[PDB]
Amino acid sequence: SQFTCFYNSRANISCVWSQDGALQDTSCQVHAWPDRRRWNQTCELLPVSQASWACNLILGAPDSQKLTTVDIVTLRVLCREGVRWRVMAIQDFKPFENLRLMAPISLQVVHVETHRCNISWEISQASHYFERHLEFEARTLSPGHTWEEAPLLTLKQKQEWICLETLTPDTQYEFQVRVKPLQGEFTTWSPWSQPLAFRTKPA
Amino acid sequence: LPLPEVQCFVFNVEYMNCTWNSSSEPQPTNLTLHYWYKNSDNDKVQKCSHYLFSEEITSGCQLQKKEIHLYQTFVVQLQDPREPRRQATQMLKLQNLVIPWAPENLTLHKLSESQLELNWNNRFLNHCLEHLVQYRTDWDHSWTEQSVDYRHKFSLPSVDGQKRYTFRVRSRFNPLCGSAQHWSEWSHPIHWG
Amino acid sequence: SSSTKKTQLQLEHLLLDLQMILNGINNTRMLTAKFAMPKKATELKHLQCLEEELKPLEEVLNGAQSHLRPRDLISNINVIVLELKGSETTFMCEYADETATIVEFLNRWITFAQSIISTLT
Ligand SMILES: *[C@@H]1O[C@H](CO[C@@H]2O[C@@H](C)[C@@H](O)[C@@H](O)[C@@H]2O)[C@@H](O[C@@H]2O[C@H](CO)[C@@H](O)[C@H](O)[C@H]2NC(C)=O)[C@H](O)[C@H]1NC(C)=O
Ligand SMILES: *[C@@H]1O[C@H](CO[C@H]2O[C@@H](C)[C@@H](O)[C@@H](O)[C@@H]2O)[C@@H](O[C@@H]2O[C@H](CO)[C@@H](O)[C@H](O)[C@H]2NC(C)=O)[C@H](O)[C@H]1NC(C)=O
Ligand SMILES: *[C@@H]1O[C@H](CO)[C@@H](O[C@@H]2O[C@H](CO)[C@@H](O)[C@H](O)[C@H]2NC(C)=O)[C@H](O)[C@H]1NC(C)=O
Ligand SMILES: *[C@@H]1O[C@H](CO[C@@H]2O[C@@H](C)[C@@H](O)[C@@H](O)[C@@H]2O)[C@@H](O)[C@H](O)[C@H]1NC(C)=O
Ligand SMILES: *[C@@H]1O[C@H](CO)[C@@H](O)[C@H](O)[C@H]1NC(C)=O
Ligand SMILES: *[C@@H]1O[C@H](CO)[C@@H](O)[C@H](O)[C@H]1NC(C)=O
Ligand SMILES: *[C@H]1O[C@H](CO)[C@@H](O)[C@H](O)[C@@H]1O
Repeated sequence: SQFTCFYNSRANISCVWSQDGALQDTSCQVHAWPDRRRWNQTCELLPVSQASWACNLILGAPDSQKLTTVDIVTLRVLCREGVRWRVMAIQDFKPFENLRLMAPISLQVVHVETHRCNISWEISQASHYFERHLEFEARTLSPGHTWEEAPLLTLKQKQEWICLETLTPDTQYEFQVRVKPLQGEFTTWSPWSQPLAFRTKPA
Repeated sequence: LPLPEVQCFVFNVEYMNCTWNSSSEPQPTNLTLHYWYKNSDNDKVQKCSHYLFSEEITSGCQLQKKEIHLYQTFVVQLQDPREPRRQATQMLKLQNLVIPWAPENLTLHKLSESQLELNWNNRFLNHCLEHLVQYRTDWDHSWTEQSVDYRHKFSLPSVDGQKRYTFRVRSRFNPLCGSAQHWSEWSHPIHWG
Repeated sequence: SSSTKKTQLQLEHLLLDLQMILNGINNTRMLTAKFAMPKKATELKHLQCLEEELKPLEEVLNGAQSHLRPRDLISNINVIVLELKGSETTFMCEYADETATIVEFLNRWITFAQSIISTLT
């Protein structure tokens, strides 16, 4: 039974609450109570899976910096029993200890050859506090194989393109990338970008 | 009346060379350099105790590590020794004038058959440097460059085993401990094939 | 310890906030605004002098808008500074006898953070 939240580094904290046992059937919310800001915020938990609930605390506009590394936010799950709100879970949330960025966007083919392709991307809603302390992983879908079989291509630096070598001519590929900052004990990878389809030239 | 401009560089925070070109003077002249730091115990005006020469004339001063205070404002004074009132003073910010030595001990290792990692060392607090990595192959007509922070690693996630790679790296004292604009010399390159 | 690394990371974030303002400025009435300046700035309690100039900093950045969000930005600098500074005593920080322009102000506080960051490495 677990309560897990991540911050996109700007103005979005997303929470998942998993119950192990008796499932709630009344209203539950996440309540955000920052220790040094003048606002509180809430979101209504909706079912997402068989035993998990989720919702997003939108703290402001998409690219606005609403928290810092010194903020501590008391996050609580409150569920309705009769007329009263019961505190069902609680954490002291350190936003820059729990980062998960948005998946990279604007994937495009820069130049494609018979055996090579340069692909670029951008990050999104990413704090200036990271400077260049980010890394990426990419992967390529081949004709034979699945996404699970595709090897993870490591970029241990802020590099927003990849030149793929030793590809086959006139072949249909798909490409994905994900990002994370190096800061934070519980920080985790973004979701994978949307796959970009591309085709090598024929020779 | 107008003295030559002094230009100081702190080399790897080991010593500082301050130089000037005094061939703009009407005759050959040994100008003298004094210095002191603002807002400090080091108000006492110091005389250059290691002059540098160019065509047998003073053209610079070298300060040792002891005499360097990177974050205290540095005041350098050139003076005509035969004309006291003739003097020019500058205020330097030494933390923006650091030039690290080139990175060293470039090594490569395989993360997989087609993924390489470049690593290197600097004789310097790792945290205060950023780096520029350049690489190329025997198929390329030019270097590809990519910037790297204090982590000082560089991944190459898609390597062609048929190609021969060359790598080099340079470093800069920016932006966490200073805002220097000049890059080091390039490292000695290394190769892979 | 890792409270030293916590301090260091807080200083870095402050520094990046300041560098962002400075980079934003370098791309008229802004450059006539005058800022109080620290007489001495070598330890964290001296951030008192940065803290006290945040309201005038906010006002100047509001007047210049026509790629910054100054209410957010200043409120972020404010909480980071309050954490770094320590508990408030009398005589935290003393001012210099002359004021200065926004660029001299920002460079001074940038130089301050850089100076502490390099000793914590
Ligand atoms: C606010 O964030 C949610 C959740 O996104 C996830 O968590 C974030 C912290 C970040 O790590 C993201 O990369 C994660 O994807 C966004 O909601 C999701 O949106 C996608 C696409 O529309 C959808 O498939 C999911 O169902 C959503 N998940 C939930 C729980 O609602 C939401 O869009 C974000 N909003 C803004 C304005 O940033
Ligand atoms: C943000 O929330 C906190 C805590 O919120 C809980 O406080 C409970 C008493 C109850 O109201 C519950 O529904 C709520 O979610 C608020 O702090 C509370 O505020 C009053 C003073 O105004 C105090 O009497 C309480 O002691 C205090 N509670 C705690 C636990 O300290 C806070 O006011 C609120 N802030 C905003 C801006 O809405
Ligand atoms: C792959 O694509 C991009 C082109 O948009 C290249 O990266 C750019 O390189 C230029 C100089 O060549 C820089 O001024 C840009 O800032 C770079 N953009 C980014 C996002 O890094 C990249 O070099 C190409 N790769 C290869 C191997 O040629
Ligand atoms: C310039 O200086 C040369 C050597 O240094 C000088 O000599 C010593 C003894 C001290 O006087 C020191 O301050 C000086 O830096 C001389 O050999 C040279 O002749 C000098 N030239 C001129 C034009 O003055
Ligand atoms: C600096 O001055 C000293 C003494 O002249 C010399 O050893 C050193 O090579 C000079 N130049 C540089 C770039 O370090
Ligand atoms: C490079 O390697 C040598 C020899 O193994 C070592 O003595 C030296 O310290 C290294 N240089 C740096 C800057 O770490
Ligand atoms: C990102 O990727 C892998 C798989 O999701 C995990 O090791 C971990 O979540 C990491 O941050």
